[PDB]
Amino acid sequence: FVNALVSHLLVVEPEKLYAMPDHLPAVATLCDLFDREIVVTISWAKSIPGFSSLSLSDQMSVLQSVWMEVLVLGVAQRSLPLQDELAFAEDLVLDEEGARAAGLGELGAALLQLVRRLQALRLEREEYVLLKALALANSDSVHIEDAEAVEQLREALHEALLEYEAGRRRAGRLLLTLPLLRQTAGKVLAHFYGVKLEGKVPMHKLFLEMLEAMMD
Amino acid sequence: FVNALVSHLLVVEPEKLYAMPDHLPAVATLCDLFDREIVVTISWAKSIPGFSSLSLSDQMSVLQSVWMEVLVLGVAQRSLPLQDELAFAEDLVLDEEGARAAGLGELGAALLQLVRRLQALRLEREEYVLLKALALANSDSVHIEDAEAVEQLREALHEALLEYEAGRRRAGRLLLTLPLLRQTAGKVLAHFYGVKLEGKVPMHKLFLEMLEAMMD
Amino acid sequence: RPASELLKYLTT
Amino acid sequence: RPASELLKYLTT
Ligand SMILES: CC(=O)c1ccc(Oc2ccc(O)c(C(C)(C)C)c2)cc1
Ligand SMILES: CC(=O)c1ccc(Oc2ccc(O)c(C(C)(C)C)c2)cc1
Repeated sequence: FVNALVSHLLVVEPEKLYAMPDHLPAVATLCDLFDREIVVTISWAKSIPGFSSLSLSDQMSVLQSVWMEVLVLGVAQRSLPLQDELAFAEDLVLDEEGARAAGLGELGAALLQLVRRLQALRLEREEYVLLKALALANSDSVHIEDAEAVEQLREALHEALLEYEAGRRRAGRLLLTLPLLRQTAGKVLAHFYGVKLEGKVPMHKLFLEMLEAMMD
Repeated sequence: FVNALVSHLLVVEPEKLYAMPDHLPAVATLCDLFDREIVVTISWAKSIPGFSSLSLSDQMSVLQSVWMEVLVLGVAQRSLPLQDELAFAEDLVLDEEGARAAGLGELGAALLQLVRRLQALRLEREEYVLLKALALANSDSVHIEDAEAVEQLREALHEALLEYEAGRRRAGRLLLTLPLLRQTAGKVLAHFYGVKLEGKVPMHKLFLEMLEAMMD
Repeated sequence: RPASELLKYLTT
Repeated sequence: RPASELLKYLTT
């Protein structure tokens, strides 16, 4: 059924993150936490129903275009209880000025903007996991080989959401938040593209790889 | 009823544009055509049900954030019949290289990307007008005073769409294209922000005003 | 600089 | 430059 998907989305979700725990994820330091999150995102995508039966390239075309959305919507999800503040982990709560200090720039404002928008919906666990796999399928990349296969996976998850929004207008209301997610993700990327170019703040393998995959 | 809104959306739509006509819009030259399109967008927004009963500032906060989406989705609408080509007007059809030549940069590719996505839906007149007023209401601007009033206008139009998608899953499918619209609009703006900074290509009043309203 | 050209159209 | 770090995770 459709809840067999939903309960598999619930199962496959990355565990609650903590910066300084103590059985969950090990324990980081600062921004390696973000690096870890790319990795968590990547493995998640594999586990999405429909995904791993794309070609390897389309899996990469998909990931390279929307990976930051998926990540950011995750961080939106954690920040849902708190007001005017960003839940990096459960441990890490950062306000607008907290964000500037760690060289995030204007990103605090940007990210609160998205948080508010999802808060105005009291978004649910099942609903979020459904929307994140939906964001994943909603790639838009001129590099995709099987156009149909992604579209079918897209139609599929949306139908999965509709069949869920019954146990009614909440489907679209969730969908209506997606443009801000992409925009927000894009500001995050555009920021660290400036950092990239400044070349002073050191950056880790996977993140540069993702950054470089984008312009060309 | 809800078709009383739809038929008012049909009525209020900008007339079919032509670069070189001959009773419709006068007759332009080159890019003044775009300037005219800002103006047409602005007057359209006034005519949107619910809009003109926002404060003057929120009307401006809304417009300054999403005006380029509304525009671009319009140009998407015209380009719907043609393949691999951009319907600037009915007269003006421009392919990828046609676009570079007139200093649009990578924008050809970007805009075809969005066209394809809407083509995969055979999007209807009533559906498009409904989605454009929906894009308009879906602003996201930290500058909005009455948060509720925009949200109510948002919920309203989406419900208008749902009540319409019956004479069923086509609501979300239309909604799912919105993130690409914003992203595409944002590449259009970011481009002409470079042009702005180059300062060689001359730009017209309203467009600079819109450009300047954005960064600060 | 107020939004001059925009103000015009929204108030015309 | 192939997507080395990305390839790893998608094929591990
Ligand atoms: C130079 C570098 O690699 C880097 C610097 C700061 C940083 O801090 C963050 C940590 C988690 C996190 O989720 C985010 C946002 C996605 C909210 C920006 C930022 C991450 C990476
Ligand atoms: C420097 C300047 O003012 C300018 C130059 C070219 C231009 O060409 C366009 C005309 C209509 C049009 O709809 C679009 C897109 C929205 C598709 C980009 C571009 C517009 C403005």
